[PDB]
Amino acid sequence: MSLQMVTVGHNIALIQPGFSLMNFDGQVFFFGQKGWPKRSCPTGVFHFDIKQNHLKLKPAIFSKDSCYLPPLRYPATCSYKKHQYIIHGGKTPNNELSDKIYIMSVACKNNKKVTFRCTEKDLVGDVPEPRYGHSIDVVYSRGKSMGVLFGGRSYMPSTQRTTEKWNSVADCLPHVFLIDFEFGCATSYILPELQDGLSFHVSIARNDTVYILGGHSLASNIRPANLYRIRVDLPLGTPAVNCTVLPGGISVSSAILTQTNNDEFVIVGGYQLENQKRMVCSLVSLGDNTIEISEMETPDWTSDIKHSKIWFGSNMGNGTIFLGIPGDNKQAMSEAFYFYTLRCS
Amino acid sequence: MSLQMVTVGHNIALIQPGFSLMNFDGQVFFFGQKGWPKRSCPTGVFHFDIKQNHLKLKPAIFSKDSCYLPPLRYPATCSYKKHQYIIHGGKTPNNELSDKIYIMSVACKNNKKVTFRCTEKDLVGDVPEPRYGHSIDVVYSRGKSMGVLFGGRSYMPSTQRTTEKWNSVADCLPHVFLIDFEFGCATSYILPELQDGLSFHVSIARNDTVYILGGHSLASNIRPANLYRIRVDLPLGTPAVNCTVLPGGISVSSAILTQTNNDEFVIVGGYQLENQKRMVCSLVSLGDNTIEISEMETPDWTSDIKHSKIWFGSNMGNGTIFLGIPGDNKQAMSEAFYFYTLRC
Amino acid sequence: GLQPAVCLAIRVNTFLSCSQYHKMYRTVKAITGRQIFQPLHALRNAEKVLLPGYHPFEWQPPLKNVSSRTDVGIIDGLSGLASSVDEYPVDTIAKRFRYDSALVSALMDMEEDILEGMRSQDLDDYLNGPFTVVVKESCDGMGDVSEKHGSGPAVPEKAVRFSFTVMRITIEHGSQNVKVFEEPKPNSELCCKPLCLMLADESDHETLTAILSPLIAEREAMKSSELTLEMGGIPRTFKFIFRGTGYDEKLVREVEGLEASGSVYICTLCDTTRLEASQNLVFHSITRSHAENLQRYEVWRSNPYHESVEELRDRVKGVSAKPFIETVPSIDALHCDIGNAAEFYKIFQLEIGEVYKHPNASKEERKRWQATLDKHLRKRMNLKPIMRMNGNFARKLMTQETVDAVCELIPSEERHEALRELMDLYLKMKPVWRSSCPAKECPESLCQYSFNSQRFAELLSTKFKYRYEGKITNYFHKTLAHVPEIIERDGSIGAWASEGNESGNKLFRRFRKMNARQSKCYEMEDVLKHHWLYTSKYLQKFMNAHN
Amino acid sequence: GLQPAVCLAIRVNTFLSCSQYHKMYRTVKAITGRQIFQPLHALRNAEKVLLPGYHPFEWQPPLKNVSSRTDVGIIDGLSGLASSVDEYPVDTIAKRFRYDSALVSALMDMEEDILEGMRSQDLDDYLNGPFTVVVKESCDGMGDVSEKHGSGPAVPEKAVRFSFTVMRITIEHGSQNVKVFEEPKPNSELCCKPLCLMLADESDHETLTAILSPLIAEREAMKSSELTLEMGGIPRTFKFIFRGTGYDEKLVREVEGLEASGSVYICTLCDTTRLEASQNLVFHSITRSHAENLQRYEVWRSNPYHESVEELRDRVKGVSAKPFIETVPSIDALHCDIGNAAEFYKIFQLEIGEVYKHPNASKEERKRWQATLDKHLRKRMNLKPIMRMNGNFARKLMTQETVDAVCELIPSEERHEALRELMDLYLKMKPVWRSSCPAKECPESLCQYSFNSQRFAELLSTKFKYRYEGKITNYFHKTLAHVPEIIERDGSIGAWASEGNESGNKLFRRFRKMNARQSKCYEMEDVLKHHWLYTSKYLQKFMNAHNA
DNA sequence: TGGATCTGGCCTG
DNA sequence: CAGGCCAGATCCA
DNA sequence: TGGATCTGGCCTG
DNA sequence: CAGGCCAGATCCA
DNA sequence: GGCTGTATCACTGTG
DNA sequence: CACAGTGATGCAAAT
DNA sequence: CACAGTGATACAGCC
DNA sequence: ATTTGCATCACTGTG
Ligand SMILES: [Ca+2]
Ligand SMILES: [Ca+2]
Ligand SMILES: [Zn+2]
Ligand SMILES: [Zn+2]
Repeated sequence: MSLQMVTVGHNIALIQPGFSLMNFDGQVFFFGQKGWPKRSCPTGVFHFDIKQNHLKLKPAIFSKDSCYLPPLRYPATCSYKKHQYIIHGGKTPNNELSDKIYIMSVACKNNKKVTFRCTEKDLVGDVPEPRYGHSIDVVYSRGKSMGVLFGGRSYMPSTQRTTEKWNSVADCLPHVFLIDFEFGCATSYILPELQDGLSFHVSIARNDTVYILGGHSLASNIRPANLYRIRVDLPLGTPAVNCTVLPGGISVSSAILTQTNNDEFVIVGGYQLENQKRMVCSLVSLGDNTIEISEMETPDWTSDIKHSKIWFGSNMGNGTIFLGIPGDNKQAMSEAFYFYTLRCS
Repeated sequence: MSLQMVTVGHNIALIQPGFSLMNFDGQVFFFGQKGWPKRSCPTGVFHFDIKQNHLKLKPAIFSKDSCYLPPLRYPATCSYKKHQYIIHGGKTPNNELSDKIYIMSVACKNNKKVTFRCTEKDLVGDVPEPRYGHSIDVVYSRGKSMGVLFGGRSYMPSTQRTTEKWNSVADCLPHVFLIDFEFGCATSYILPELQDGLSFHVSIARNDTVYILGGHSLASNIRPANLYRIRVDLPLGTPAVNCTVLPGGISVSSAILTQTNNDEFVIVGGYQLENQKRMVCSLVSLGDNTIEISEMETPDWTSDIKHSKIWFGSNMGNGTIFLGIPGDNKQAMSEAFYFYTLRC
Repeated sequence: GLQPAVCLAIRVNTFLSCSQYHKMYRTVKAITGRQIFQPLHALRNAEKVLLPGYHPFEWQPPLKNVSSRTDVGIIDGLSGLASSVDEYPVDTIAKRFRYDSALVSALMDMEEDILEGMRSQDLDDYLNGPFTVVVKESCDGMGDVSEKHGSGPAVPEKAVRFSFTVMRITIEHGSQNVKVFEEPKPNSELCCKPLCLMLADESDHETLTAILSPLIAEREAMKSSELTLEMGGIPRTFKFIFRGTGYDEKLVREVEGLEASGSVYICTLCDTTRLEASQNLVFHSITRSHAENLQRYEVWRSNPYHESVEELRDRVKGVSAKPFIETVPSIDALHCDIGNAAEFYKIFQLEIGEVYKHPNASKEERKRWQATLDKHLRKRMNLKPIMRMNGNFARKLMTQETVDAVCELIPSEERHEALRELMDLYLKMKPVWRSSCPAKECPESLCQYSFNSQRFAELLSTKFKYRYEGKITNYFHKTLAHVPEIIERDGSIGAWASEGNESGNKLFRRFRKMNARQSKCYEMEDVLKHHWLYTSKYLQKFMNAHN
Repeated sequence: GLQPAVCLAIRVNTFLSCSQYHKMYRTVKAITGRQIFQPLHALRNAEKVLLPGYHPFEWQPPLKNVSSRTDVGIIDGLSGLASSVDEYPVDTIAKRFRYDSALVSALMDMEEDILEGMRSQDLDDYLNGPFTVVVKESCDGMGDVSEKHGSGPAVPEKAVRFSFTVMRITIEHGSQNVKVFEEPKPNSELCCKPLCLMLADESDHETLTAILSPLIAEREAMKSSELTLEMGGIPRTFKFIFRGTGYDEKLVREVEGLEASGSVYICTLCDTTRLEASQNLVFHSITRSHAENLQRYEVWRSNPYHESVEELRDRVKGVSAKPFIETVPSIDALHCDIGNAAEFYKIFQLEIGEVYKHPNASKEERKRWQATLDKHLRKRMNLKPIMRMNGNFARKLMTQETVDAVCELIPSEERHEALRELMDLYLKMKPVWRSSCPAKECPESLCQYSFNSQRFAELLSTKFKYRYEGKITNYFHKTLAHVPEIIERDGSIGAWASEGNESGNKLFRRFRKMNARQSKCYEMEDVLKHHWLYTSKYLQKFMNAHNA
């Protein structure tokens, strides 16, 4: 729980709330910049390197067969295990939602340089509507791998959308979707245990189950302290999904999850109410069929973090969490965002 | 006739038109800064130094018995010959004329360190009225040295001054004043050959004669091409002054004088008309009882000088003139003036 | 007398605030005894008539994704953008009209003017043919607007305004089309009707797109529909044509996909690179559009041919973004003039030092040339040096007396002649793209514009060899290539400039501090309302009572 | 039918320009029929009465070094300064009124106010006793004014304004003098009458003195004379007392022959060093004056005791220049507020990071303290960060709410209580040198000012040794040492401040942009005339006729 | 090793 | 954000 | 010795 | 004066 | 009942 | 060829 | 305690 | 013998 200051070079005006950090064999990268890609880095991905508390963003080129994907502002992050990386949905800089699926991998690597491979796929069947703030995970049941998707936030349908409330958003349906990455097919599933919409939640994966906990429901403007376990099996026939409500959950939205130890996760950040801001950390003790959430010591927060409104961040992968605090300079620019790093054992 | 540019330090905003350069044993100094003396240099005099065409205005301290003098804007400078420097008249930063004579000399010198001695001198008798733009010289007649003074520009008399025309100026009377430095006495003389006022002229001195030429008369708003020779003798009785009008003079005002060779001077700079500016240099050759003004080659002036309207300068002493050209930046600060050096 | 409409017209067009008008009315009543000026409540009651959201209108077919209400006025520019803490923060204040309601109110403001124009053409008065209205939309960012204190978001110190003008209104009579309504001063502040006032930065793309998306949606919905309006006791139908010419180069490039403002690709109308533009400079054709930009962005995103970054950029011709506003490929005359005159300014500075003889020079020498040029201009034409160059400076600097004065600083008679002929060629070029009706104002200058173009290009290539091989500026490429094609496509270039938008920016600056309420949450609405009132022909004609 | 005087009053007070008024007049005439308003030529003819140079007057004894003509209006501010190429270059444009003409115009404007005051004071009406007038002169340099095009000198981008206002008028009756006139809003823009507008740098002493010398000459000429003016059918005499208070610290230092602002001798009222001010900070006395400064400059120039630079500076107490403008020693309330509030801002910045435990700090740490203070100040008091601090910021930061907000960031409680009590002391001390009359509305505060100042000094010297050990601000020195003495000497502090001069400075830009010819040779004449018309009191009561 | 020489801090604007 | 004064860290013959 | 890394120039504002 | 792109001088493993 | 008048709200702007 | 000011001055037209 | 706005809103006043 | 209207002059201001 060590909080340490980190500085940024001449690219500090490129990080906004909602970015995504990807880890490839011990190297963490950056995605989701501000504005459309420039001539300095047409690809849009960056080399997120922190050495001696200094963050330098270097461009990373793409492969010849890669797709130059737009900078998404709030996608769903998954880490397929040949180590790939899957993102679905998000917001383009022109503020339209994308229903497209992207797969990222390292095409070829040499000394200190890497070329990525962005691949475009098309989903068929009960394809989810364009949305953002959702979560996607992968399960490994009976030797078959399949992705899972849950609801989020999306614009109003094309038949009930007006220009006065053009940017108004509504929570998606509680439906749970199974995505088959190798075949690009999706099947809808309605679960009676899920009745209200949920967005900006955190997801924890295991061998054959996904633990969704926390989040915000826009219909009632509440942050429920719920916890669902979604278990999926893959027989020869059609897949079967079951959701079980478990007690002892927490109430948080837009929290940050990291990979501390095997079968050990911790949740940092988030918001409890509109003006209330999450100061505590919850340790998730994974298990075979048991879940235990415990609260550890609060990290030594600084005055700037304690007296702010928002922070945003992602997971570095190596037990490190990178969060930033907005500043009041703006007109002076430069120090438009104050960034921090956090270590979990 | 070589023209080079000199850069400046951080005291560029300290030089204004009407400054005076002071020479002692081959070292040139500065006087007549901008504004009242600051704490960076309370004395007001500066070490005017040039190495590789760079200006560094170092301060120069004063002696314990010296008198701290205001920065004068248009004084009358003379180099008395045991080497001192005579200054009389001028304009204070608050725009009042001064009728006091200050005498400057090197009190003591260290390794690249000079301490001056400013002495206040009081004049009795026919003391000249406060003025500026005039000229002062010294003559040596049969073992006696006496200073000569000519008219200039001065404010209107106290009985005819109106706040509407408060800053209006009128030329002084052509009365020639003989001031004796060691006694502090002045005697006025009226010369029939001198009828109109004269100001911003150049003075050339010799053993017992002074050559005044050029200058602007404000009464007629003209610049006469005159050349007067003034002779002074010092018998046992009262001194006798005779003025003779000579031909071949030039018509220039606010010109710069420097000495190139013994019994040899040159006129550089000045004005011909209100908007006409002096592009030619007149080489004057002196003699025992003769004068001769000749025109030398025109130095290669730059476009900035040729297309300007004003320059100002003084004499370094070692055949060098330090003239400046105003810049058009002003608001961008720093380079408010552009400076040049000329070698004779 | 002095009916409330006339009193409101006086108060608006004399730049009188509500408090000052109240003082004048109170003192006039107290002195004269009578009630000459109407009270403020009567003024507001007459005000509600001219504001959008008072007249009944019907769309057929109904607009897609647009409400059918006819009583909507000032609405939040965020358009329901949720300011929840859990998502992207918003730090903008925006107030806007519904664009269809604004069009209806603007059309009914000039109701009697359209009647008079249609009468003067020997047509009937009750004719209800489908009118064809062309609207020029202008958007321009601003800077150095002071942020106010008080509660609210951390609003930046920049402003972006959206406005539109009604230029020409035509009715289909017989077989041909007759011109009914004519704008006499297209570049005036009295015709640039504001639409949306957002207090944000044009550099920021997310907030700009979020705020201007509903307006573009309404425009797209209305581009394929007709409007029925009760005009002068007889229902009439309207169809609209939209022209996005009121943008500058930077805004155009950052909107419709193009990258930066200075790069390998220079023009926003053709796919020409900088090097071959400098090489040819005379022969070109307009190729870029909005659908083409969308297709190019789709190709860039999909990468169908499996190409590397360099050749992919070559294939897409610099388009690496998704366009979201349809911009007409025209030239902004004001900024073209500013850029051309600034470049001739620096050419004068560069010719002072005889660089054609001395290829290498120091920054001190460059500053020397700058100072000499500035001092000589101040001495001769009484100008002053300005950090950023404006239109008045451009107009004063581009005269033959300019080269006459500068030639006193350069010794070469050959350079004198070259600069003089360059000035003459540019002065012959200028009225073609600065006149509001070149076909009836300068046909002699219009006919030989191409020949002047080859002469100008040859002079730049030969006599100014030291600067114009391997590069040439955006606006010179535009002027020497695309002007005749634009002038035959449209009819004029200066009538479709941003002079009216700049004058509206000045009016906004005055109104934000002189006659608007001082609070962060309810000042954009007041400024928008007062500007809409000030740009009303019905109130304007009350100051022209001479007949 | 409206009178030309009423029409001019409307056109002037409602901030209407000539073109807008002309088009309003033409449209009103064309629509209503009968002519309600009056033509621009009628308004122009009706405005020459108010401008100076129309009313006859006679000085006795005649003023020295000034013409006796009584028909002079706008005259050149250069006062016939030599503009030839052989002289010192001039780059300034200035238009000015004659001081006596402006004063007689103001007196004839306030004629009816004086008569009403005499009627209300239970005195007679045709009394012609020696009326005594107290006039406050304020000067201020301006910046960020853009020079125009056109022929003329290389004018600077700075402006200097000279204005005067009339505060008190008294007449002697028997053994006492009555108090017949008072300005209800001494700090308003409607009372400061412009006198001389110039475009010169404030730091350019040469042109500053060149343009301001005739005004000082006229002031000294009329300081010891009698003015006979025809007033309401009976000739009456007038005496004048001149008080120059609307000068900020920089102007006082420059025109009084003092050093720069930093220096060692900090105060313009007492000759005490910065160290001595930080050692005592309470007990002092006013000792500087114009005559004393002149004598000290004479001593500096003469050097009669044969002393070196440091000894001569110690003897002359920093006077190394000749003063040319006589300014009464006082405190400018607006700039005092600004400086004290900025010092409080720095105190808060230091107290956030606990400098009393960390004497060594870095630029990054201080910048972070700046950022967090700005963020929390915005959050709580709705204040945006500003690089140069205004007076509204000072007023809104001189509250208990903002100190509570700052204490929400200080972990310790001792610092909380120290800041709370210090802020309370400052808020108790403030109303004495800010109220227009502090002997009537703040008697208890005036009486307790000395004890509060002593408590403030002790609290600083004890609890804030990291900021005020061996160094303290000259404005704190003034506020803690000289305020009660200035109150006793004058009667009020704040009524003589430069708030009215600042408001006139605000009006200057508006007049230059809207109600003046856009030429380099007429703009200042037009601005001066229009500002005089606006500040005239005969055109203001016509807009208040609804209360009659 | 003791004055020059930048250099940051502080005061008013 | 400039301008001026002063205490402090280098520094060089 | 062949790409990284600043860096000045130039285009629009 | 601020941002973005490009040709050019260092430069380092 | 209806027209007219005035207080109130959180701010600005020259500093 | 941006267009609406900016105000003092002067001469022609109206009562 | 600088002071004159700045416009919409709502309630009091008077015929 | 007045009073009133309109052109003229070199400029500004948003760029
Ligand atoms: Ca613009
Ligand atoms: Ca000031
Ligand atoms: Zn092109
Ligand atoms: Zn003191």
